[PDB]
Amino acid sequence: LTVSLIPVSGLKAGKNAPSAKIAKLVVNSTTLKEFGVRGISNNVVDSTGTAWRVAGKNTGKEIGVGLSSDSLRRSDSTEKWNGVNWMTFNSNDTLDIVLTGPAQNVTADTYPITLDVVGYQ
Amino acid sequence: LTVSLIPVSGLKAGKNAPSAKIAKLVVNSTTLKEFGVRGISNNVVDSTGTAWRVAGKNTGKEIGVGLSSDSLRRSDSTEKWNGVNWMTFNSNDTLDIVLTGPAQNVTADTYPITLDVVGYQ
Amino acid sequence: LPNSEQQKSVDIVFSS
Amino acid sequence: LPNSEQQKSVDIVFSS
Repeated sequence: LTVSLIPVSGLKAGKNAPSAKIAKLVVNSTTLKEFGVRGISNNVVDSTGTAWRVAGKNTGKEIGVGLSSDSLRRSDSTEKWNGVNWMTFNSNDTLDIVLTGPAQNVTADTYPITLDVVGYQ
Repeated sequence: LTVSLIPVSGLKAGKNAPSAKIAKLVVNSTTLKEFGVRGISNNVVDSTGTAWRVAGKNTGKEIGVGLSSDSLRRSDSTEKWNGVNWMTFNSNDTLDIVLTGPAQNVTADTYPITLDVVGYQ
Repeated sequence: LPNSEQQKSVDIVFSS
Repeated sequence: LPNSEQQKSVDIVFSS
């Protein structure tokens, strides 16, 4: 697998739209047909690791991030690996990372976003 | 790093003791002086991944597991890797995994326990 | 396929 | 040192 995580440009502090895009996740593979993806943080807010909280570097304030509603609906399956839920998607595909839930008022800051991606056959 | 995770023998269903040992974690390295360790599950219950919930295979019932109080006190530091908290310990060392918190009444079952261990210098 | 696993990270910036 | 990372798993058994 080859993965890219690309930030969305033009993001502004203040009230953002519901499900405002913030990053794109690209996953490609010449061998594997599918991939699982989970968010990585100290505060994962749902059972599949597809919604989680990220803290700002300079302010320490939290935003809610996760896979978009539309991205979630493209899932092939949910698997269980060592007990942990992993939603799977077709390789050679892009997914949207968004601000989750209702409109968020976002403080101006840098916010690190980390994901685990795994190949599946 | 070479890691072993070894279950404790003789575990019985019903009321167990507070901080009852259930596994031993062994970490060895000829090159690295330290390691970080986090529990892996769909329900991590503290900010350092040192307490989490595991579900039984046949019943689906949850127990609380985590590093023992004594193991936690041997930590060298807490680091931040991509925003995530990782408690670190000396390599060439054992840690105890226990039933966390107050006495738990445990249903008879098999319970998978999964950890991420990483090397640090 | 655990040997094809990877952690990937980026900084997201909200400007004033 | 992310290339020295590993996931390790075991089954714990509580008997009747």
